[PDB]
Amino acid sequence: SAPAQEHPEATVLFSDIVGFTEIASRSSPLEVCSLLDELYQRFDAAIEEYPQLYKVETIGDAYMVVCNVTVPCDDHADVLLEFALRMHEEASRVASSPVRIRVGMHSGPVVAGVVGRKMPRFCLFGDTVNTASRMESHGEAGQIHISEACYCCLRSKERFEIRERGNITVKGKGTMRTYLLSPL
Amino acid sequence: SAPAQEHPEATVLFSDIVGFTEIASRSSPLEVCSLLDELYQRFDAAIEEYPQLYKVETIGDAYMVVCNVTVPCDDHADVLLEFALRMHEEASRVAEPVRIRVGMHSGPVVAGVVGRKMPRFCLFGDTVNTASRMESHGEAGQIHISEACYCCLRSKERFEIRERGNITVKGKGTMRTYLLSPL
Repeated sequence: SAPAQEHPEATVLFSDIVGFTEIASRSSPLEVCSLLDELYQRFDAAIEEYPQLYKVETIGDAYMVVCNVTVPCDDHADVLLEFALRMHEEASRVASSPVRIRVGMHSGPVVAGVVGRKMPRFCLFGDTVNTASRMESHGEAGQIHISEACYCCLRSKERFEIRERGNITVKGKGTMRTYLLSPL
Repeated sequence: SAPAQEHPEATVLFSDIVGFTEIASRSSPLEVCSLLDELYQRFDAAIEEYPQLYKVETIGDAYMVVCNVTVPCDDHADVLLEFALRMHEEASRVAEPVRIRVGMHSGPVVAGVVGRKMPRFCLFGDTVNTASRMESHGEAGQIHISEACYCCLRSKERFEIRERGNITVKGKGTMRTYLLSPL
């Protein structure tokens, strides 16, 4: 199995259910798990249309997606970002007791490779991955929180319409600029 | 595959490298990654002696182990606490030396498979989230365990567990916790 490689510029997304602990508040844990799995399967079937993208369902419930690590792209930020929008509408296709997500993206260097022996897994590693994770957990319900590194990697700023700025700290650095994007 | 199941009592352990940012900043990402995989292979080698245990190296870098979800194991907190002392040992033979922060908690865990073309064994719930918080809220070079996990421990007397006390834990409110130092 090939060694770990460092992709100089890829775009990583995280997504998470809004009000999950509250939804699980009034449901069985097996009820909420199959609610999680249902939403996962809608993402996996919408991601049929986005081949450049790689996704892993993560411990903690976050859905992760990556672009330009599987296949090269350059266009990655843009393709990933449109998929973010698809995620949002596919989130409302699976109601509960309807479902909203929070999405974060970030662009940067990403190390990828295999860990484990009997039980191997593809691994996505580094500061880019970690920051994209705070992007999502510091982002806004129903919206798409994207970093400055990611905004700039867009090859087609002009058809997305990103006006709202924000910030994020995250504790690992100072304060970075971010952009919000509603999907309405 | 069999559907998801709720296991009414299991123990979950998360481990993290202490000051990873200090290590990464002052060297390369492909190298630090090798540091990480070095550690994992040592964990992965020690854990073959602990067949009750199932491990998962997680997307954020945390090494995660669970007991009583795969093979029935009634002293699941005991076995896993013991493996946590082992992890601290395996960590001190990686380079100076690497230190880890370990956290543990016990409770119900849902387990099942998610995904199709690439299925994943999934461990899900409040117990897993809390165990993770036991790690983030713990202490470098030590093992930090919840009261629930102390309770499930059958052989309280085999470990030098000290009561830490009441700390507040993100999302959880007040929890009573315990520490155990290796060495």
